[PDB]
Amino acid sequence: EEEFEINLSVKHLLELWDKNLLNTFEIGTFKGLSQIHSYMFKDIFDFNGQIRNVNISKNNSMFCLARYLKQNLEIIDNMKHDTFDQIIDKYVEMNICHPFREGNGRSMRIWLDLILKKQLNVVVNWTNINKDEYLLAMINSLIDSTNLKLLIKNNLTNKITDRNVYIKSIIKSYEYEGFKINI
Amino acid sequence: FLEEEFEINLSVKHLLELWDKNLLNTFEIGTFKGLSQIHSYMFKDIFDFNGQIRNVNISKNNSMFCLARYLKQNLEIIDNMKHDTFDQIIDKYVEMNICHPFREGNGRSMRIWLDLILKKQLNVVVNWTNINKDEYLLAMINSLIDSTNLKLLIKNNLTNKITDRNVYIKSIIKSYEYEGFKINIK
Amino acid sequence: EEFEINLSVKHLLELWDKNLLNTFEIGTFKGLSQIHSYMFKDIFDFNGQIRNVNISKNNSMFCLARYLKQNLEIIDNMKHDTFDQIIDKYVEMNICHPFREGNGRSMRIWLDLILKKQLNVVVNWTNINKDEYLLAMINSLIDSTNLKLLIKNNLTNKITDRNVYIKSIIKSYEYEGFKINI
Amino acid sequence: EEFEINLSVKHLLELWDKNLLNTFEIGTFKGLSQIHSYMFKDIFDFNGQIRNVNISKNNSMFCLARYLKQNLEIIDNMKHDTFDQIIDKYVEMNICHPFREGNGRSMRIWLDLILKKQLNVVVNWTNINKDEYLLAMINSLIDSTNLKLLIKNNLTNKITDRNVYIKSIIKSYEYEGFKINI
Ligand SMILES: Nc1ncnc2c1ncn2[C@@H]1O[C@H](COP(=O)(O)OP(N)(=O)O)[C@@H](O)[C@H]1O
Ligand SMILES: Nc1ncnc2c1ncn2[C@@H]1O[C@H](COP(=O)(O)OP(N)(=O)O)[C@@H](O)[C@H]1O
Ligand SMILES: Nc1ncnc2c1ncn2[C@@H]1O[C@H](COP(=O)(O)OP(N)(=O)O)[C@@H](O)[C@H]1O
Ligand SMILES: Nc1ncnc2c1ncn2[C@@H]1O[C@H](COP(=O)(O)OP(N)(=O)O)[C@@H](O)[C@H]1O
Ligand SMILES: [Mg+2]
Ligand SMILES: [Mg+2]
Ligand SMILES: [Mg+2]
Ligand SMILES: [Mg+2]
Repeated sequence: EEEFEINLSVKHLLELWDKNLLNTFEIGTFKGLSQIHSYMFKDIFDFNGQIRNVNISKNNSMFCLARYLKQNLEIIDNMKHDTFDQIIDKYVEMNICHPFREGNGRSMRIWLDLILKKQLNVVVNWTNINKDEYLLAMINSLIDSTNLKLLIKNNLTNKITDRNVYIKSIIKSYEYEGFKINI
Repeated sequence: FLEEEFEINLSVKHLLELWDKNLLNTFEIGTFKGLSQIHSYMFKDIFDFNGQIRNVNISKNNSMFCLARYLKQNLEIIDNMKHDTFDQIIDKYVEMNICHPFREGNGRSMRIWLDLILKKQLNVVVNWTNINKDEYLLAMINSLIDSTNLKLLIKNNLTNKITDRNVYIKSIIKSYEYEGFKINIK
Repeated sequence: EEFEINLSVKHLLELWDKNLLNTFEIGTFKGLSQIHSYMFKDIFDFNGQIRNVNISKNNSMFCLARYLKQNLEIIDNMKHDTFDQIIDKYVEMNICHPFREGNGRSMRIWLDLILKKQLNVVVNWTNINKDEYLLAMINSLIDSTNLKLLIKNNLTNKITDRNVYIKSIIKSYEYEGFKINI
Repeated sequence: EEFEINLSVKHLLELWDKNLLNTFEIGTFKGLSQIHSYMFKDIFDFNGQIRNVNISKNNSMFCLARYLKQNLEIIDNMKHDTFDQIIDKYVEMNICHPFREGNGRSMRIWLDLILKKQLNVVVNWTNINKDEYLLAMINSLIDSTNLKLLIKNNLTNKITDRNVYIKSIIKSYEYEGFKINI
C-alpha cells in the first residue's frame, strides 16, 4: 500500500529530527544522501539507500547511465559546495544523476537543506514554493538552472532548528510528488 | 482565576517551544544556571522573577529550605556535587529541592531539569506518567530526612524513550498534576 | 539628514578598508566608544561620549545616566569567552544604552568583533529580519534565550569577507529605519 | 552446560588478567578468532575456526559457508579509523557470522578492542538493555543508524577499568540468555 510508504517514511523523517540524526549524516556527498534514503525507506523499499543497477527513463530526461553511476556519483561528490551557487549546482547534478530506483526527490530535498544549513545557516522554505513552479524549474534545470536558483534563493529561512518548519517542508515535499499528507 | 489559566497554558507553551526549537539541549546540564535557564523560559511573560533567585525566606509548610541570606552561595555548593551516577543525580535533585531557590515554579522546572541530567548521563528520563501524585509528593517530603524511597520510585520508572516528544508531553501533563493543575493536549 | 546617514556608512567602510577595526579594544565600553567615536565623528557632538541625560520617552528602561559610568565598568567585568557569555554582555550593554544616539548600529559592529576574536565568526545580519531582531532585543530584557537562538542560527565564518560586512551594514541600518545603498 | 558457560567466563577474565587481549590483531577476522579460540578452548571443537555449514537456523540471512573465507577478507579490508567505519565493520562481521557458535560474545570483546585502540573508548554494555540491543542488531541488516546511535550514546573512556569489563561480560551473556555471576 502507498499509505504504508507514506505514513512510515514520514515517521522515519520525524525520527531523524527528534533523535538528532540529521546532523550525523555526511554533508553534500552521495554517502550522506544514501544515509537519508536508507533511513527514510528502511522497512519500505528493499533498495533503501542502494544505488540502482538498471537504467531509468522518465521522459525527455537523461539521467546517469547505470553502468557509470557509482563513478559518476564520485565526480559529483567532489564538486564544491561552499556558495549558494555551488550548492544548487551540486543539487542540479545529483538530481540529473538520479541514483535511486525511487525516492530521489524527497530524499534529495532533505539532503539539500542540510547542505544549506551547514554551509549558509539557512534551509529552503519549501512551504512558499508551489508545486508547479518547482517542478518546472527542476525540468528546466537540465538546460538552465537559473530559474531554480532564483526560486530557491527567494525562499530561504533561517529557522534551521525549528521542528515545525521541518514538518512544513515534509508536507510540501510530498505534495511535489502527488502525496497529500498530514503532520 | 483566569490569570492562573494564563500561567499554566503559556508555561506549557514555553515547554513545547524548548523541544520544538531544540533549546532543551542548549541549556547547561545539572547546574543552577541550567535550572534558571529553564525557569526563566518557562515563566518568561508570567513571573517577574523568572529565572531569578528569591530574596525572602520561603521556609514554608513546616519544611526547612535554604535561607535567602545564603542562597546564592549554597547553590554554588550544590553545583559542585557530582552527577555521574544515578545515585549522585538523585542526591543533587534532592539537595536542590531542599534549597528551593525560586519564589514559585520550583517543582515543574526542576523536573524538566532532572530529566536532562538523566538523559545526558544515563540515556534515560523519568516516566512520570506511572509515578502517582501521592507516592511522589510523599517521597519528596521524606527526602528531607531519607531519600531512599525517592530513589527507588524513580529507578523503577525510568524509560529509554528520551527522544520521544509524546513522552515529553506525558511528563508535562503529570508534572502539573503534581502541583494540582489538570492540563490537556500539551 | 541623508548626508549624515551616508557619512557614517562611509566611516564604517573606512574602518574595514583602513584595518582600523582590529585596533579597537575587544568587548569593553572603551572599544565600543572607539567604534562610536569614529562612526559619528562629524555627525554627533557626543561621538564616543557617555550620555548625561536619561533616554527619550516611552516605557523604555535603559540605565540611569547618573550611574551610567559605574554600571559600564561592571558590564566591562563580565566574561566574554563563550557564546553564551558574549550575548549576555551584549544584552546588558544594550540595556545600559550608553550613547544618546547610535547605540544599535555601533553595538552591532562591536559584537561582531567580540565574536570574531573569541569564536572566529560574525553575525550574518543580512539573514536576520528587522521584526524578529527588534523583538528578540526587546524580549532579552525578560529572557535572552530567543536572542541567543536567533544570533547563533545566523553566524557565519566569513569573517574577512568584505561583502558580508557591507550587507551587515545595510541591514543594520534597516533595523533603525534607514534605507541605505552600496 | 553451565560449566561451559562459566568456563568461557573464566577464560574472558584470563584474557584481561594475563594481558592477552592486547596481543590480538585489531579489527580483523584473525583477531576475532584469536578471541574466539581462547574463549571457547575446551568448550567447542571449532573454537577459533570458520564454520563449514550454513547456519540454516530459521530464515536468518548470514554469509554462505562456501564463500565465508573470501568475504571475510573483504570485511578485513574495510577501514576502522572512524566510529562510523568501526560499526560498519561490526555490522558486516555480524552478518557474516563466521562461527558455528559464540559469534555474539566474541564479537563484542572484539568490537571493544577496535574502539579502544582507535578512539580510546569501549562500550558500556551494562547500560544497553537486551531488548533494544537485539532489535538494533537485527535491524542493522536493513539500516544500521539506530545501532550506531545506541552504541555511541554508551561509550565510556574507562578503557582500563576491570569492573566495567566485568559488567560488559555480564550483560553480553544476558544478550544471549545466560544469567552469569561475577
Ligand atoms: N522529467 C524530469 N526531468 C528532470 N527531473 C525530474 C523529472 N521528473 C522528476 N524529476 C525530479 O525527480 C524527482 C522525483 O524522482 P523520484 O525518484 O520519483 O522521487 P520520489 N517521487 O520517489 O520522491 C522530482 O522531485 C524532481 O526533482
Ligand atoms: N513540604 C515539602 N517538603 C519538601 N519538598 C516539598 C514540600 N512541598 C512541596 N515540595 C516539593 O516542591 C515542589 C513545589 O514547588 P513550588 O515552587 O513550591 O510550587 P510550584 N507549584 O510553583 O512549582 C513539589 O513538586 C515538591 O517536589
Ligand atoms: N524598547 C527597547 N528595549 C531594548 N532595546 C531596544 C528597544 N528598542 C530598541 N532597542 C535596541 O536599541 C537599538 C536602537 O538604538 P539607538 O540608540 O536608536 O541607535 P541608532 N537608531 O541611532 O542606531 C536597536 O537596534 C535595538 O537593538
Ligand atoms: N536474526 C538476527 N540477525 C542478525 N544478527 C542476529 C540475529 N539474531 C542474533 N543476532 C546477533 O548474533 C548474536 C548471537 O550469535 P550466536 O552465534 O548465537 O552467539 P552466542 N554468543 O550466543 O553463542 C546476537 O548477540 C546478535 O548480535
Ligand atoms: Mg515512489
Ligand atoms: Mg503557581
Ligand atoms: Mg543617526
Ligand atoms: Mg556456550
